[PDB]
Amino acid sequence: HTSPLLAPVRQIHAFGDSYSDNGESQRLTREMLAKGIAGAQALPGEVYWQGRWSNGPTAVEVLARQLGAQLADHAVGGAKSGADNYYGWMSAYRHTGLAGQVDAYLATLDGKPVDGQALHFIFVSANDFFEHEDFAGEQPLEQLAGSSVANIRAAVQRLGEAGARRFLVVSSTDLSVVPAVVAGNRVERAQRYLQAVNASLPIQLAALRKTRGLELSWFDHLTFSRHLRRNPARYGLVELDAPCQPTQPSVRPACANPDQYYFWDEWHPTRRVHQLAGEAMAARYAR
Ligand SMILES: [Cl-]
Repeated sequence: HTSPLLAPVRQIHAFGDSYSDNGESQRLTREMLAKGIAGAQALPGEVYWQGRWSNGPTAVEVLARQLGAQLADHAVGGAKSGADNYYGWMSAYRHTGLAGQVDAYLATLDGKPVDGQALHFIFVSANDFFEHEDFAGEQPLEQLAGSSVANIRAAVQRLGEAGARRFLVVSSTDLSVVPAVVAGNRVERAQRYLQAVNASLPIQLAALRKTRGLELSWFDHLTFSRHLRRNPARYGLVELDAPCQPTQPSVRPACANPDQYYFWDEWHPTRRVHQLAGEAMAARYAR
């Protein structure tokens, strides 16, 4: 049986990674290139739509359109749950991890008041895992998961302390079906990591609800994806595993039917999956 709808939303502040970014990695990397920062690359690049790491709007942009809300999207492609980014060359210029996004958002308010009606959307952790796998992190995956969860909890606590009262916290995605993870033969590693994050984060959200009357909504992206992938024809999908736009080891021409694909590139869903995710997220809120 469904719960009562939550209150209407008219402002979202989004924090996170490439699954949310609507143009910050593009704006920041053009700035970094214009200033000659060492190692800077133009992100996301020439096979991506309008600075999104996809072929269309991200889920949080769809959530904002469905709710009739303005969106301030702080998310940066590559962001980890702590201070920094998968792209280590960004650190010398800006701390673009979740903790850095929160810092910058609170610094851009004077001593000014966080809007207690705004929805603070948090969607991060994938790059904690991608950086560990790609650069041979020595932390056991269960410890990496605990770090990701502690960093998310810390961001919620800091935003709450500053005045935030409403949150939407997104689970880990199904990293085990991400094309790059499958090609790397890292499926069971991804499963252990994502299950540890997803088991522990709801326990931390219960603790945080004890304080400040926080509204801490949880979106289980794994439940969402498992349902879509088990019933793909219902949603017009056909190809669940191959990227529409290959980039590894090199760029190849995009598929002709991208709205029938789950994945855009080796890491990121298509606009169609972002649309379905944002509609699923919006279903808990009144208009
Ligand atoms: Cl562009």
